[PDB]
Amino acid sequence: INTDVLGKVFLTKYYMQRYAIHAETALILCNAPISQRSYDNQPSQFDRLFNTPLLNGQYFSTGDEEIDLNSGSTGDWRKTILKRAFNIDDVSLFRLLKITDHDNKDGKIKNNLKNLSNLYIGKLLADIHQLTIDELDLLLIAVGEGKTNLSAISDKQLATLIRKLNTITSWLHTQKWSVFQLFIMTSTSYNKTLTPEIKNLLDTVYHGLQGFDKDKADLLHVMAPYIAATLQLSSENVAHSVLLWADKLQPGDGAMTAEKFWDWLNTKYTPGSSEAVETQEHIVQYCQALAQ
Amino acid sequence: TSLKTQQEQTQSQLAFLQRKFSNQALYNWLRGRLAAIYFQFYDLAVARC
Amino acid sequence: LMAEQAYRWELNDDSARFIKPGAWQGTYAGLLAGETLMLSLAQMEDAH
Amino acid sequence: LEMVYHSTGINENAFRLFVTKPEMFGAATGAAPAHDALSLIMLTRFADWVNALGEKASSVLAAFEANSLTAEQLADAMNLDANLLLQASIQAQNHQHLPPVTPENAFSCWTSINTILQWVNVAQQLNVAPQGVSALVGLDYIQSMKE
Amino acid sequence: LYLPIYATPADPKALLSAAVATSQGGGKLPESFMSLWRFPHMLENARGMVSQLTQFGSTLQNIIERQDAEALNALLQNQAAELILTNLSIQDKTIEEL
Amino acid sequence: VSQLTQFGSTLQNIIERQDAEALNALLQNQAAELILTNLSIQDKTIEEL
Repeated sequence: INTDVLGKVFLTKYYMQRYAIHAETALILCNAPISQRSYDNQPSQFDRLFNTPLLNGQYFSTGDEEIDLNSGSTGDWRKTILKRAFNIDDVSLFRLLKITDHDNKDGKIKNNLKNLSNLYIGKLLADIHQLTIDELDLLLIAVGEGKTNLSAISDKQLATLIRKLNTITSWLHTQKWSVFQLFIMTSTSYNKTLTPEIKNLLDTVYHGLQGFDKDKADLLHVMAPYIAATLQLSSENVAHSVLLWADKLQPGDGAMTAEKFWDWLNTKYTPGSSEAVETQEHIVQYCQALAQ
Repeated sequence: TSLKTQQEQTQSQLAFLQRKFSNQALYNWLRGRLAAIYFQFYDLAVARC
Repeated sequence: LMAEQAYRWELNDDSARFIKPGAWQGTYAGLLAGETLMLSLAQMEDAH
Repeated sequence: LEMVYHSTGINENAFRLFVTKPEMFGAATGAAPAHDALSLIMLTRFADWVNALGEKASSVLAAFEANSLTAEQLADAMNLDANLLLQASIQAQNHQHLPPVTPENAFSCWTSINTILQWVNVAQQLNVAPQGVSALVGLDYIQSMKE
Repeated sequence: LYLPIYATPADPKALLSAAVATSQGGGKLPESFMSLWRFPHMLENARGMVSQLTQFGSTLQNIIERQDAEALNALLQNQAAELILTNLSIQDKTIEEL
Repeated sequence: VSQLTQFGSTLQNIIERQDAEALNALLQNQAAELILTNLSIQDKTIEEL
């Protein structure tokens, strides 16, 4: 007993109170490996998690063999053991693997205890917050901490990640918001596909802004009313503020702004016809950003 | 069964609200286009005055 | 456009065109079309 | 044909697409679309899928009318895993469907999309990956066609 | 001796509707024709013609609004007529309860 | 100027219709969301029986 062990007994008492989970589960949440030792006349955590009930008379244990987590690989009985223990399918198993480690170029992973512990940590992160693997990934991306890997992380960083996830989940529950809605509002990648709504926006802006003079008035102020009309806004100045924000953000793979958008519409846009334009995908991304 | 039917009737009426011509989107476009015309016509009117 | 020809004759400004296409939009049943044309005529008279 | 359009509940532009290009809806190539009940049920299913897509439907239909739609975009639309749809499409391509599913029609034609979605529905009913359904359908033990 | 566990059905799924937009190509200006009248007269002419068009556009908007208010009005009565049948079945079966 | 006043009256009519239709659309979303809890209550009344 020392500073280190006494530091996380408080953490496990917190997790067992907050999440009402068992002691061993809270220890897993405390970045602790699954315990092979069985005491108190009870089967061990590893045995309870994987070995029971025995699958086709095969006993699962840590080994030097390599197990594939690729969903389409149709792995051996060990992959089935992992799926049964985690109560997830192959695709979500691969998604959990990608969530846990960003250094795993291929789906194959080592069958040692550390990788299993990392996978269990990732699974329990979603279990405690009443989310499955998909919302866990989308949440971690929406947070911005999804870039960091759970496999190589500090204990204090893991605790901070737990607190951030709990706070955001509580906020979403208070706001009656789905995780997908938050991901959409916080998304940066934009679909580059023309839509009738986007086409109507382009037609209205091109017709309204035709004959515009740069020195006579600000381009953004002139363009705001048509954007408000097309994008279903109550007020014009809301569209003006959104356009200012978009110009500061420079949306899309080709950084788009009001001047560039107006020039593209003036030169390379022909309303009323379906044609392929190299910059058209960037235009679509900018329109999607405005709507977002 | 009656309450489940009412859920469908509320969805059908909501769908009719969004799908009709003279939905929200037509009036938003009408407001924006007319407001732009109104201000442009205002400058000409005051210049004539 | 018939008035456009008259203006481009009474004034030598053959380049100046004021009536613009797209005043009719079939998406919105062509509503406000005449108010766009009326604004175009008001601009044409102001310049004239 | 008005009673058809109104009863089906399909959107106006997808009805236009169905009238103009029955092949996109997987009707027999070079023939006028059928108001047969067999076509009516698939039209209703298409309308239901469009309604399920929600707000994404506007982009999904536009990408479908072009040869543009992909597994990832449709997965984002249905809030499903992209790998799940990709592997369901792979499994559908591997197995002999009629009509056959090939990468250049798997998301271009509505029939291939329906087959992929059926694979996804059966997998999620069984709570297994599409590889699970692929393993299941291999258990043709009461036949002489194959081992 | 074993008391079986009982499953509680989950909350109903929230029905979702899809709302798509329509797009139509813009028009093109016809061929301009040289007139005979001077500009002030051809302008008073055209301005009159245009104001008549605006008047057809306002009548058309009023028609648009009335058509769809009446389609909703007709829809509500079909929903009410269909909702009544289940209430009749409930009341009849309440009689059997008594 | 009288033409401008006429655009102003059309614009006011548009303003009024836009926001009456935004309220009309809002009420159906509230009704759709209110129905779900009633369905849960009715189902759980069945479990009571």
